[PDB]
Amino acid sequence: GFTAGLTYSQLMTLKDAMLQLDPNAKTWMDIEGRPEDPVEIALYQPSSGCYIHFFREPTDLKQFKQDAKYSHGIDVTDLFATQPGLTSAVIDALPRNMVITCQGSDDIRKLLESQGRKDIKLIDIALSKTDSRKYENAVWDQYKDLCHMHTGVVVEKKKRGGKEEITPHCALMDCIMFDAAVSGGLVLRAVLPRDMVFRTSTPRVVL
Ligand SMILES: [Zn+2]
Repeated sequence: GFTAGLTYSQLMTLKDAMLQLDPNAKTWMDIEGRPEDPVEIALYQPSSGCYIHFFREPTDLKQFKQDAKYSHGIDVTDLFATQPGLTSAVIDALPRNMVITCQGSDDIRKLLESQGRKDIKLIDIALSKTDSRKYENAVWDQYKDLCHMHTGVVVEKKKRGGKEEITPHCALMDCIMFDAAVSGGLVLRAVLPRDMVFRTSTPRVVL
């Protein structure tokens, strides 16, 4: 038995980082991509400002391209360097019986259950679409430097008329804006090291 993808030292570094979480603080979680094949993951604790944020290369390119066009605007080339096994290792390290808050619990439930974490309790805050996006503009304005990965034009599917571009959906900004909507208004600290979420790329001769 073992944790796939990460070597032991990486794993102990992650384990130590994860202990920066307050196990009882309100904790948001949000993902981009389907729960069976997620490409962006974020957890957020407003009280401390602690956030977990990382990415994953998709298994299904076809579905990913649809999601990029209509939801997240992420370019797969920026995902080539992601750390294999990171999603499983992070979720394994979440405190037992932790209470996690989300907007729509269905996808979060599926993802956690696929990791054998049925012990985690979910609160679906169930915001209207409109209510959930009240602080969208404000959040991107203040925190855009925390995520540069949404590079593609994202559009609304329309039956008629002109093209309509929309603001891309980011797991991290989602957490922040759903929390602002709940708290009636709007620093932050990264839990994970940058060299853990992305493997440093280096030159090679193709063999
Ligand atoms: Zn993002």
